[PDB]
Amino acid sequence: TQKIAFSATRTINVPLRRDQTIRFDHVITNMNNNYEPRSGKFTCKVPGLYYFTYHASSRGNLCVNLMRGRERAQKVVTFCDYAYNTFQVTTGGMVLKLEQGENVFLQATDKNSLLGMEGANSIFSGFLLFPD
Amino acid sequence: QPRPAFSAIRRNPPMGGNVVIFDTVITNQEEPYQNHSGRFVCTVPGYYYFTFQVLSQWEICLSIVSSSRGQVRRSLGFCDTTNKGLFQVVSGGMVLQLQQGDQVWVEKDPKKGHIYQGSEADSVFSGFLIFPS
Amino acid sequence: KFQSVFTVTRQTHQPPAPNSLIRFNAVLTNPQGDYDTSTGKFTCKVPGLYYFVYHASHTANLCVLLYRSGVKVVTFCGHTSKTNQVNSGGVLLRLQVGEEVWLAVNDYYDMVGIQGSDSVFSGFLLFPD
Ligand SMILES: [Ca+2]
Repeated sequence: TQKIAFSATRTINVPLRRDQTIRFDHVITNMNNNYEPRSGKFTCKVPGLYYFTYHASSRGNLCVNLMRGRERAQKVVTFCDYAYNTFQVTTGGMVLKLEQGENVFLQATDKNSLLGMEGANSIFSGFLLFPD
Repeated sequence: QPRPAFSAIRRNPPMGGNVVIFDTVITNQEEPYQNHSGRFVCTVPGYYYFTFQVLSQWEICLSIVSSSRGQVRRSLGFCDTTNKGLFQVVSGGMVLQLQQGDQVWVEKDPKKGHIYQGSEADSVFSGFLIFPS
Repeated sequence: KFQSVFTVTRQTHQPPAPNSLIRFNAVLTNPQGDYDTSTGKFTCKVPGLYYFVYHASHTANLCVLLYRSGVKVVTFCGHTSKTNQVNSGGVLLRLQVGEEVWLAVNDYYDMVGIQGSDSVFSGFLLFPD
């Protein structure tokens, strides 16, 4: 019986650099501890089908790449959402079939306006749908 | 056991009609989703969750629609009417109890149906079984 | 049942009162009666890991806050002037029997979506325990 799930928010007050792995340091949930707060990466132990999602608060233009891979990561998709002199909350999600050892994470881009704070959260979550 | 789940995105979609076709499959366990029509087909009866995150630069209104016995069932709508020429992600989602043969898809409002076409960013349509009936 | 799932919607033109709980009065699916439209609260019957997500339409500033047993878990805000946008949010929570989950607004309470843009709140049990 493999109960795997994680929800982590970003509280670190530091800007995001281009191609930087976006870290969600604050864990709300981390069943089976397959998600690592220090890196912001999920690493598959149990292969199977997973759903990944995020909600990012932002004060400007923001683009995020959803990444997948083992020792070499690749990008599944890119989610962009713009804001001109205003605040926004954007979202993205993806169902991915995962093999043992593969890791999934979000990577920042040239558009790095992302807020991580009390009253304006940025969260990253993932859960196992069906085990391989 | 059933593992119906999918995610499809837009890249080279056939335009025409109000059905939004997500032509590029990322995941399609048990091939419920037809990339040629933009429709999900229920095989396993039960409760499913469907959600979309679509990119627009102007005005867009989208709805997750379903059909049962060929009968169309209109539902909730979700819009973004910023209309400033800048990327905006409209999102929506819901749980749907489906019977064998039911179909689910995303439809656009003909008067507000602008969906970004390009390589800068993506629009996604996802769905998965929560539990069988 | 031994499962838990719901999708409720807010069907009214009047937005919520500021700094109050967001009531979803209409049901799309709610077989176990876990979400109570009379109080606007979900109450756990079956313990385990749940996923909660919402998509709220608004035409003025809106912040949606998710609460779990009296504790504010997450807050997401969307700013807009006259036009319609969708504020989204979600979180995975491992709940115990009797625990309450609900959404609330702060001073930014607008949920007046344009004709055709709605507001939904869904929740479902993924892993029993
Ligand atoms: Ca935006």
